[PDB]
Amino acid sequence: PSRLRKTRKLRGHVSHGHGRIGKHRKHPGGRGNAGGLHHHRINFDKYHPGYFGKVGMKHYHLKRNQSFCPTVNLDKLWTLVSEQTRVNAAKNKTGAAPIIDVVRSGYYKVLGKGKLPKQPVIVKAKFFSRRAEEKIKSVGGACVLVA
Amino acid sequence: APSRNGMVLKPHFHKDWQRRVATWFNQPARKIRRRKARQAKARRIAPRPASGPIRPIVRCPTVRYHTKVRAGRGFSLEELRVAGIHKKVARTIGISVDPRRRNKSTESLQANVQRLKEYRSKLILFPRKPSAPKKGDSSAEELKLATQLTGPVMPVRNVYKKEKARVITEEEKNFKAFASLRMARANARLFGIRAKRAKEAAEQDVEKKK
RNA sequence: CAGUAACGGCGAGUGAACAGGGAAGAGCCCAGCGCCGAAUCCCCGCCCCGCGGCGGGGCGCGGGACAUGUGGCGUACGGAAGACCCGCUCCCCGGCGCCGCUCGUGGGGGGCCCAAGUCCUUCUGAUCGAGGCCCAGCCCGUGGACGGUGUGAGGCCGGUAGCGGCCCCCGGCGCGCCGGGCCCGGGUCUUCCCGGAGUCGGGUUGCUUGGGAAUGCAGCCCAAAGCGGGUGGUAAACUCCAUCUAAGGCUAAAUACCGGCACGAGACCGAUAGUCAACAAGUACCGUAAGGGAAAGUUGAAAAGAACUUUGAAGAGAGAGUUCAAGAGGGCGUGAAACCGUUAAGAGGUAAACGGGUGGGGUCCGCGCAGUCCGCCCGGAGGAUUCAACCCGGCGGCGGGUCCGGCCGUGUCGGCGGCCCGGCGGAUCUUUCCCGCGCGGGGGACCGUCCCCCGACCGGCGACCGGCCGCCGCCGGGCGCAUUUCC
RNA sequence: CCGACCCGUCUUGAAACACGGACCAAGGAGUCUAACACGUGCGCGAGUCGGGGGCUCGCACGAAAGCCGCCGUGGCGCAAUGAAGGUGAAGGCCGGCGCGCUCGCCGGCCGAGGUGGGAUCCCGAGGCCUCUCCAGUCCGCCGAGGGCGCACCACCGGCCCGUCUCGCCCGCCGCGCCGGGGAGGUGGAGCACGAGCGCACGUGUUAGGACCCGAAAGAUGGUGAACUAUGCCUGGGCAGGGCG
RNA sequence: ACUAAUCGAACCAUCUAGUAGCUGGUUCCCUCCGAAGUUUCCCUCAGGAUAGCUGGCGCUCUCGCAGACCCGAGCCACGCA
RNA sequence: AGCCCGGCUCGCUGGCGUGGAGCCGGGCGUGGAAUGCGAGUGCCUAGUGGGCCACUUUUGGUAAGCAGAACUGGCGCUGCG
RNA sequence: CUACGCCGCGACGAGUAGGAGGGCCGCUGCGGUGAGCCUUGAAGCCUAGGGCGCGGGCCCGGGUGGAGCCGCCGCAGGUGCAGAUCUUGGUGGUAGUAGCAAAUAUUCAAACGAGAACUUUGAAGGCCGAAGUGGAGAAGGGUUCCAUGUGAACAGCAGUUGA
RNA sequence: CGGCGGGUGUUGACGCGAUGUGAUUUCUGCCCAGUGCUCUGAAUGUCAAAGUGAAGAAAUUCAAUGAAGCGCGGGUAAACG
RNA sequence: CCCACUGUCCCUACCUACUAUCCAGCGAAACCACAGCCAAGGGAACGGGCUUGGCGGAAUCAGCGGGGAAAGAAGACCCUG
RNA sequence: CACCCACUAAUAGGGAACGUGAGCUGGGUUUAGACCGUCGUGAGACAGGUUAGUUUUACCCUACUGAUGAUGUGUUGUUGC
Ligand SMILES: [Mg+2]
Ligand SMILES: [Mg+2]
Ligand SMILES: [Mg+2]
Ligand SMILES: [Mg+2]
Ligand SMILES: [Mg+2]
Ligand SMILES: [Mg+2]
Ligand SMILES: [Mg+2]
Ligand SMILES: [Mg+2]
Ligand SMILES: [Mg+2]
Ligand SMILES: [Mg+2]
Ligand SMILES: [Mg+2]
Ligand SMILES: [Mg+2]
Ligand SMILES: [Mg+2]
Ligand SMILES: [Mg+2]
Ligand SMILES: [Mg+2]
Ligand SMILES: [Mg+2]
Ligand SMILES: [Mg+2]
Ligand SMILES: [Mg+2]
Ligand SMILES: [Mg+2]
Ligand SMILES: [Mg+2]
Ligand SMILES: [Mg+2]
Ligand SMILES: [Mg+2]
Ligand SMILES: [Mg+2]
Ligand SMILES: [Mg+2]
Ligand SMILES: [Mg+2]
Ligand SMILES: [Mg+2]
Ligand SMILES: [Mg+2]
Ligand SMILES: [Mg+2]
Ligand SMILES: [Mg+2]
Ligand SMILES: [Mg+2]
Ligand SMILES: [Mg+2]
Ligand SMILES: [Mg+2]
Ligand SMILES: [Mg+2]
Ligand SMILES: [Mg+2]
Ligand SMILES: [Mg+2]
Ligand SMILES: [Mg+2]
Ligand SMILES: [Mg+2]
Ligand SMILES: [Mg+2]
Ligand SMILES: [Mg+2]
Ligand SMILES: [Mg+2]
Ligand SMILES: [Mg+2]
Ligand SMILES: [Mg+2]
Ligand SMILES: [Mg+2]
Ligand SMILES: [Mg+2]
Ligand SMILES: [Mg+2]
Ligand SMILES: [Mg+2]
Ligand SMILES: [Mg+2]
Ligand SMILES: [Mg+2]
Ligand SMILES: [Mg+2]
Ligand SMILES: [Mg+2]
Ligand SMILES: [Mg+2]
Ligand SMILES: [Mg+2]
Ligand SMILES: [Mg+2]
Ligand SMILES: [Mg+2]
Ligand SMILES: [Mg+2]
Ligand SMILES: [Mg+2]
Ligand SMILES: [Mg+2]
Ligand SMILES: [Mg+2]
Ligand SMILES: [Mg+2]
Ligand SMILES: [Mg+2]
Ligand SMILES: [Mg+2]
Ligand SMILES: [Mg+2]
Ligand SMILES: [Mg+2]
Ligand SMILES: [Mg+2]
Ligand SMILES: [Mg+2]
Repeated sequence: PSRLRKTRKLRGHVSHGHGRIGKHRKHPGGRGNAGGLHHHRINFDKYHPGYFGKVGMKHYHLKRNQSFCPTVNLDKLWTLVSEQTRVNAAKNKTGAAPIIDVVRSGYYKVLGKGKLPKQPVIVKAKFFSRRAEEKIKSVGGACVLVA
Repeated sequence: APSRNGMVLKPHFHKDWQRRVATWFNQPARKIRRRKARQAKARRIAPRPASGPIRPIVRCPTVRYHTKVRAGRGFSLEELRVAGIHKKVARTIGISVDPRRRNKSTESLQANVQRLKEYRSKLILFPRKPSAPKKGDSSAEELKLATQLTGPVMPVRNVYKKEKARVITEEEKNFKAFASLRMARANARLFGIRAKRAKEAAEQDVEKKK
């Protein structure tokens, strides 16, 4: 809605909100990111440090699919199965532990943030972190690897 | 000019973009035209499935998608050969064929040939001359049982094998997943240089006494 | 994917691809290597069947092309030839007659048609306006889009709706026949045969790319191989692996469309706007030329476009006339401002103009000109149903242990109640009853939400409602006809 | 009668001998797209979003609206850090043990620590009552103190990744130039019970004609020797006298 | 000098709405708040960035909200200048 | 967030139960000058970045309605006597 | 007591550049709504008419006009002008002014005619003076040539004349 | 732009082309250090690509060789001066 | 520089033609914030307007060149970009 | 400015946008042509010399110069202050 804008209020004021002295000119200071090392250097150094220069090794033909490896944390681990699964495992008389396939749920690596409920569980994952494995073993579970 | 905090922006509008602007006001018309073409084609091939030939079960290539499975271009010649279908008759009876696809493993081969056999079982074949049924099908199962199929023929569906909860054994409890992964990475990294060092040690060993 | 990998005085800036999901989906042909008595093709004469894009068949000791290579088989998905076994499986071409009538309901093109007020009274210059049209209401409505008509019209007219009608023409779909072609397909084994060269590749140069020790293209020089060659995004050597098979060719669909033909529409513009162009506009006109390039819409419903008389040489006037209107008179709808003429009023030697404050004059306004109203009461002089209270009927409001139901919310029981005779889901267990190798799909059990139910207990009649009572209020009809009530 | 210089504009300063403005009418200048940032409104919420496609008499409206759910592919968010190989965010108490050696083996609990502030909430001795009293019935207000403490702030601890320094253990189908662990500093756009996603609006910045008008220039492709400059071809023309 | 009234590089159309830190203009009303010409850096000195000065949006708290008319019944807020 | 009592921890320090720092309980309100005022905190942000003048201090200059600084106020942005 | 309402008390009020809020200020179009207005007169325009609002502006009376228009709730803009040596169009003062002064020159009578300084005829006085103000062509123009008629406009006065 | 393309040139040193000075008369002095121009390659220094050799597994590296030009050596002022 | 010659001058005058001038007819343009009498003051430091004073009388004609820092051109000098 | 000649009573000094260019003139400076000297490799430069080089408009307002008139005395005239 153009009726809600400053232009409808700036009618009758000669400079249209841009001042009488400095005016509104075409491009004072340059176009785009002009002078980022010369006369906009303070702004660039203050708000975008690291902007200039090269760091690291370049790699031609990067394929994101090769490095595709989504992660899941242990605190969200039990959300990958049904509530029926967890309650049945908790109230199970036998020590049978449910299997959670994070690769089926769409995760390749299991990370160790959080804590697990005190009940055994088998976890199928491509990769495990050390603390995730430790915390799974703590509740009497097992970590099994898949390809 | 930059003004206080902000993101360094790089618009790609330096190249006279307004001569090449594709508006989409003909998008509803295009959808209507495509729907009309689909309906006309379905009417043209009256009892044949509207979507077209059956497609093979095909696993997606990269490591990002190899857990998923989808529909391929056509059945491979090895699949047709072990399913007993001629590669020139399959297209006539509505089976897509892909002469340039190979079968690296046997499981995908067997899955696709069971797919072909199931399709062949479900296929109703009309004789060329309706008054002279030579070898296609009985008229009883093609009078009223013939019906144009809507959607893909035998749509490819991802299947998950459910594992029942079981008792964890001591061997599974004593398996060290993180240590195994780290050692596997190290072994794959150092396999070649270990072989070279062993070769050099053997060279010294076979002449150490002289 | 992705403003990412990458390129970039690594500055400004630039910048893809793979995988994934869709739209569409279609595959093939030569050369070569070979086999087949050149099996091949063009042209010209003759005959017949046809014309509608010039074809078919036959004939010619008729010509020519062609062994410096035509045609058939055959092409990397291998192919050919022999045997052995099995299956006869059925192709396309142009007509004769007619269906299902081609099909979201005609397949297309063209032509002609199809509902209902000009009803009564009125407005007007004219009306399409206003009021009405007893039977639930003028009539039609599958038609109330639009346009025209002297306004503003569903019913006056054209149209509009309709798997509405009729007529003419054209095109493709099945059957029986017609003229002729049309030649064997698969599996196993054996024996053979298999490929594109001044091209790849390499050096250099220039351009190009995101391609970075060089992505692609090209010039010049060098110049291949056949378990070879290309690619495997960092130059190179060795090595393994993966992947394809270049230097020959064709191919629909999905896609693009500011020109063209024919349409439809719009929260667009409304004659200095919108195309330059609403109009005899790429016109008039300008420039030697290339080229530049306007301005310009509106009388009235109908010309009914002013007969006739009169002054003037005429332009132009005064009358008269048409019209609802010429205070609409052929650049004529309306007709602003700037500016000008005249009339009326006022004023005027510090240029006008302006702010504040009064005063005078003037044009108008106030139904100004004997000045409001209205509640109660008192007094006077008149009317009239009827005032109150009771009776009958109707209708409301409120309350009621739920008086009686209908129920409502939350739980609570047996599940009689549902995988046959109620659903939907579960990353929950199973044939240890059922069809695929000890390896699937079904069917079951359980669980979670359920569903309507048989009923009960808790809270409540709630703003979810009824019936009975009780109270109150209003209204209508009686009686009440005078110290009441009202005007 | 008193007061009163002409506006706009640049400017320290305009009535200026500073510029524009004779008058009137109509037109006339911060827009749209994209991308950000923050604020506000709405929906859903560890999710969110169908925008591309598809399905629905194909179409007056409708090119709309509705629906998809094994169309959620994908985008953004839910994890950071390192050039990279890679790695990747849970602690507090009561104990029995080596030797509880500043540490290794387990149990039982609980589940992101603590200090100082901290809206709000909770308890609360004691007060406020009537015609009065000895004697307790029910609840209302004030209330010194005390308690649990939201968000947020300051600080101290802890955890993840990089990198240094020190040092000792542990693991094995590969005993290795193998793998893992500790303590103490330090670098990080981190964790420490999520807050995002989509849509709309406003403001600000930027790329685009970019609020409107304005160069001297540069480039590409054409038209001109009817004027003039020069060469060529073919024509025409230039009284009367003097010197000699 | 001349090259069609144009010559220290003609004319025409197009790129082209070329760019401009420079000049000019920039359209309704009321209310509230209300500046700077200074610091640092810049081939910077007629310009920018940066801090300062401004506005807007808030948010976190403090004094209590007193008696229905009325009537207080040593000690009188976090913090700031 | 002060003062004063005890107690605990330390791998720092060290004749020492030493020093220092931290931590844990407890008790102290006459709130430890005057005066005034309600404070704290975050985000976004325009314009500006030519100034000029006066008292006083002050540099260059013979001086300047000159040029340059300090302090406060003003004009700019402000009418009124 | 339109709670987006109403009421009370206290203090305060300058403003460029700039920022913000409110607008029952204004323009155009769209979705709703007013059983809205209108040929018994819409829009527009004019007005010594009556008023309202601080203001932007608005309402009503009178006239002209002759067919459409507006309020409210939302939505959307090519939405408000005194300037830009602004664009287009129109109009003033200047001003009945500058001016209608290069190349010697006209006069008399008559005719036609409404009308004669300018036309025609006659008479007179002059000029070009054969390198012409004469007679004919090229280029260029394109019907200007010739006759008749007209007196709108044009021939910078006029015209009975005219390219 | 290009073609063994075209102008001088239907030409040939009494000719074409490029300069300076400016009739006649009388003269036109000194300077080759500088910058130009030009002649000579003499052992010759430097010197690119290609080619040659060596090392390496190759990329690559090194070495040898050595065109013009430049240096080295003459001439030239009616060349600039 | 000299002779001659003369209105170049002392030192101006007179005459002629065409204008200007007045009239009939016809009829522009430049320019224009508003306009138009001065002295001094102050002021962007040279006012038509403001302050203080001097003063001010319709409508005009022919001239004139003191002013309007007159008009004509976004200064060509100088500086900046 | 200067200097000289001669006369004279004396041959004083100055201002008025260094009075006065829509008053003139255009000799000088100060465009474009050209020559010399100096400077510069050069283009070119020189408060160095020299030569040739377009001087536009008033009809507006005021001022001034003249020329009709205007207000009042009833009209009008003469003579006057
Ligand atoms: Mg303002
Ligand atoms: Mg303005
Ligand atoms: Mg710099
Ligand atoms: Mg992204
Ligand atoms: Mg590019
Ligand atoms: Mg598809
Ligand atoms: Mg052959
Ligand atoms: Mg009809
Ligand atoms: Mg009509
Ligand atoms: Mg109609
Ligand atoms: Mg029809
Ligand atoms: Mg590599
Ligand atoms: Mg137009
Ligand atoms: Mg109009
Ligand atoms: Mg006339
Ligand atoms: Mg009329
Ligand atoms: Mg008219
Ligand atoms: Mg008048
Ligand atoms: Mg200005
Ligand atoms: Mg100044
Ligand atoms: Mg001013
Ligand atoms: Mg002045
Ligand atoms: Mg000036
Ligand atoms: Mg200026
Ligand atoms: Mg002007
Ligand atoms: Mg103007
Ligand atoms: Mg306007
Ligand atoms: Mg849709
Ligand atoms: Mg996904
Ligand atoms: Mg806390
Ligand atoms: Mg900390
Ligand atoms: Mg910002
Ligand atoms: Mg522009
Ligand atoms: Mg250039
Ligand atoms: Mg010529
Ligand atoms: Mg331009
Ligand atoms: Mg300026
Ligand atoms: Mg400035
Ligand atoms: Mg100063
Ligand atoms: Mg200022
Ligand atoms: Mg101030
Ligand atoms: Mg003041
Ligand atoms: Mg104010
Ligand atoms: Mg506009
Ligand atoms: Mg205007
Ligand atoms: Mg005159
Ligand atoms: Mg004259
Ligand atoms: Mg003569
Ligand atoms: Mg002649
Ligand atoms: Mg003639
Ligand atoms: Mg005339
Ligand atoms: Mg010569
Ligand atoms: Mg000499
Ligand atoms: Mg050499
Ligand atoms: Mg010599
Ligand atoms: Mg004066
Ligand atoms: Mg200028
Ligand atoms: Mg200029
Ligand atoms: Mg002077
Ligand atoms: Mg003068
Ligand atoms: Mg002059
Ligand atoms: Mg001169
Ligand atoms: Mg000169
Ligand atoms: Mg001369
Ligand atoms: Mg005159």
